[PDB]
Amino acid sequence: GCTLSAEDKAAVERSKMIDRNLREDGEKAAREVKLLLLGAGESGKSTIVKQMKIIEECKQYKAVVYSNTIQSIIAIIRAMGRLKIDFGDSARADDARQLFVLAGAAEEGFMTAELAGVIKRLWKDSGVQACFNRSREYQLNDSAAYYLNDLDRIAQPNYIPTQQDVLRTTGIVETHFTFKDLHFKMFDVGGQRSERKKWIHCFEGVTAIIFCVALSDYDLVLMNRMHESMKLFDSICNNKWFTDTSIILFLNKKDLFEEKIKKSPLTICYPEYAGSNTYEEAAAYIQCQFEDLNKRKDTKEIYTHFTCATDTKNVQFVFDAVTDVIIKNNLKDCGLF
Amino acid sequence: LSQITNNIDPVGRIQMRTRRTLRGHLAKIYAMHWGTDSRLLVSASQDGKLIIWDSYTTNKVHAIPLRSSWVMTCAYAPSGNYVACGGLDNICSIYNLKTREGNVRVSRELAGHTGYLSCCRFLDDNQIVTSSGDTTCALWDIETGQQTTTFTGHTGDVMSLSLAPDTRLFVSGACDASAKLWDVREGMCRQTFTGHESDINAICFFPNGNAFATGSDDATCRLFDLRADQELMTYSHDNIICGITSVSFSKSGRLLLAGYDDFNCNVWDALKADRAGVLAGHDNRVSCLGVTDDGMAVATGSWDSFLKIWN
Amino acid sequence: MLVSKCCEEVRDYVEERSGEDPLVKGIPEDKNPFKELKG
Amino acid sequence: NSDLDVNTDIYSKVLVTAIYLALFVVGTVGNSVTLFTLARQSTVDYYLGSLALSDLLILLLAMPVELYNFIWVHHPWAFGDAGCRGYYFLRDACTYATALNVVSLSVERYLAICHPFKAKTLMSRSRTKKFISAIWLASALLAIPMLFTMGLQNLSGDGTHPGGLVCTPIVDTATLKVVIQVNTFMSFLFPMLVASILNTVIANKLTVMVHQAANMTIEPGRVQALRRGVLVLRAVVIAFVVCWLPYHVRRLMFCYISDEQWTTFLFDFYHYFYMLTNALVYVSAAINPILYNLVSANFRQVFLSTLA
Amino acid sequence: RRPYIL
Repeated sequence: GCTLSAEDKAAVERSKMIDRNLREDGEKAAREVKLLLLGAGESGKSTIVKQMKIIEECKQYKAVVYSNTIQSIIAIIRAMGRLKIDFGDSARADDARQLFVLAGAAEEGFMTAELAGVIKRLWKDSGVQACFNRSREYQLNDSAAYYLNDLDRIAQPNYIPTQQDVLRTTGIVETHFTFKDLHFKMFDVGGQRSERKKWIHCFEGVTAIIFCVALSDYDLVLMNRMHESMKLFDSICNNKWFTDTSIILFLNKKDLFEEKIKKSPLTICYPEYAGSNTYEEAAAYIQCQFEDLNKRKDTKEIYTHFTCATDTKNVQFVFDAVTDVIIKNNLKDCGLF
Repeated sequence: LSQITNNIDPVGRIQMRTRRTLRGHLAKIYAMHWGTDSRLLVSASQDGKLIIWDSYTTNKVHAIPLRSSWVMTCAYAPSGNYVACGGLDNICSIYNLKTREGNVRVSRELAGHTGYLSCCRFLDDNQIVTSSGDTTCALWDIETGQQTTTFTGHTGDVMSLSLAPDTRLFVSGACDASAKLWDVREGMCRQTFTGHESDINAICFFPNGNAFATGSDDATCRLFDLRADQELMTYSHDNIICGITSVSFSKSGRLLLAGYDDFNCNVWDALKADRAGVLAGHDNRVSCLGVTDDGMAVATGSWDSFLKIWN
Repeated sequence: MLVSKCCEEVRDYVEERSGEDPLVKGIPEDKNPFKELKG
Repeated sequence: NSDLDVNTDIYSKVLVTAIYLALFVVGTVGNSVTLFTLARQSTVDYYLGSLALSDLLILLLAMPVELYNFIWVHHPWAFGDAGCRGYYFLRDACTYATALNVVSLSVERYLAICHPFKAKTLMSRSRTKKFISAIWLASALLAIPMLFTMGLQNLSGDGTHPGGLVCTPIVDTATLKVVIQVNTFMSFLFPMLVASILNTVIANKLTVMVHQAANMTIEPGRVQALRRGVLVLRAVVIAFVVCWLPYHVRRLMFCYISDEQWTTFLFDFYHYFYMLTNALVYVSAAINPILYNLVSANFRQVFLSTLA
Repeated sequence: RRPYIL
């Protein structure tokens, strides 16, 4: 105990309040249920996300809104010099200068009455508008007009950003929906395309992978697309990181598939099959062909469902699967089982 | 190199104790960068936080809540004014340490990428280089928000990046087993290095800025030369086969610290390619390590959520 | 490009810097900033 | 000068030696195969290994000396002064090791189910190995009072015969009563409390989850393991109460009666009841691997595959 | 008659 004159104690109190904020957010994350989405060929990835999400933080974005607004108007003003567009009223030249003076002396995005006045007058000027309408000729924030048109609200001293303000400020897509009083995080990972061998280890500790296959992609060719989905499922199910993590398998677009199997056969996809050209048998053969691929069955278990753009009995089956995987993880974590 | 540099007497057995231990995280830590004052270090993890520790007193001077949890890298600006972080969100967000408010906030979100960001390094307070997931590297300007000089030319995705000490150039590594020496001012690659079997996961400059080591998934560290345009040394040893997640040199260069996936870090005599010492602290994959610019301490983070500081 | 000269440059650089290096020389534990000073 | 010898029926003595040898061979084989299996989440593994280790040590240390020195030679200490001190030190250190292991395993399961984040932060293999070493050190510190209280005393007809020497608490009845009653008090009434209430609320959570399992669309043949988990939970609590209650009731009986109430019949009942209580504590220390074996029929398969 | 047994 030295305290180094009152500030080491306040540093340790800062550290302990940071520890407190860590443990609260860590409890919120450790109770939180993480789910992986996979599938290269579109396989209901949309359909499932629309069916999932259909059933003080803003304040943190204030200076981002300001920053974006300042960036937008500067982009327009600068472009005027490059495209040789004059101001509608020569008096705006002084305001343009003042914009650069005020942005130039500040530390980060900000808003004052003075700055709001300068930007408002610039944005209403006919030359500035003419440059704005030529924005394809330079680089301008998509949300330029959104913020600049609402400047008066944004410039108010007690301004608090709305949700839309925050949304206005192309990889993974997180949907943090709840169901049966329990929160779910769904990671639409198929947006970004790179080598899966170098970032899938970020996803150890995901509770359940929700793998999705379209049934109707049995006959299309890039090499069968269905064989590509089976190899992708193979590469994920037998992976060295996902040894314990179970897979919620989906089979999508089943009615299309019903049409396509009432017209076209199934030997063209898989040669060594000679079953009936009935719905239940062909669906059972595709399901047994997927669930035979796990080289391990004592550790995890694949949960198959048949779904399409109907059957709203989806999220209850999702939560049934999540409960079974979490119960089996808890039993394993206990000394039982 | 070992036939030349064997006349120098060896360093002896290196024994280091965990001089500190920085607990607090709830996930795998992926990155760590010192400060240029050699006292503050930032460290990011998959629990949505990155935490700016004070290495002497083990105090958390900051903890920044991130908008997307998936975070592969971090860098600490040499002014001490900025930090950076990026992951699967394809956005290298930038945080301002030295704010009048005193609340760290996202100054800008740098976006426009079709892949995850593998690495970020700060050039100045206004220039930041990154290493992406669409097999390209880039150089951003934070004030405009526009990427200045895009570095295209790899076939497999890029995995690491290491600025030089004088920050005129840098080296990036990828899944091509081809480390490339880009150039910041002109904007084109200069040299391409092969000599690894598979993907490379870790690149660190030699402290003179005229060489660099490379850690790969092939259990091989290989120090290259930029002038001589070829591989110089193959720091590897039998009975070990696991991958390497991070490398860093010492201040003099005499000992290089390699992070294996045998769950412990090994300390390589950089001249005789001998395993000079073993740092057997961690109980999972050592995912990041770094040595102070003053050369006094070596911090190492890992997947067991424990930054240990050895000396 | 004469790899022997270049690795010799790496060698003479490090043997120039090896002495004042605070990790291969070691610590005297009183100039160490990481003395604990705690209870 | 031979007295205090208790003249019991030899067929009852042979019949409890046969029970003791059966518990001996079963506990040694079970504990050996469980430590080899756990040696070949990690914290519950080290917890089960520490409890099984403590039970193997209680068997191999306490069993053959208590056998030879209470069943066959009923009066003399075979092992000398440090023999008495080391016997009661080991025995009571193993008793605290078993009681605190079952406490820690029950708190760990209550933590593991009702506070998953707090159990994530409280559990690390570094912290768990430190914690088990701490609990063995604490069982040794709480067994230090069985060092200084206990000793040799000669209770022959004149106190000088070399065969009238016994192994007894050499301290008076009030100090004896307070030391043994605080031992039985904390070492039993605190583990009965934590095991009973924690495992009861875990059993409540598991029975609600069973009633929510009867998700039959998701369910494979895996409601057997939830009923088996209820059964192993209840087997842990009932086995700990039934096996470590009569031993401390016996020690209570030794604690309170100041010899004005002892007769010949209660004397003989005490000696036969001592035999039965050491039978039950060895039943506990041998039936841990059994009821960890039989419920985990895949880990059981691992046992019998390594054994075959 | 006290048993010394403990």
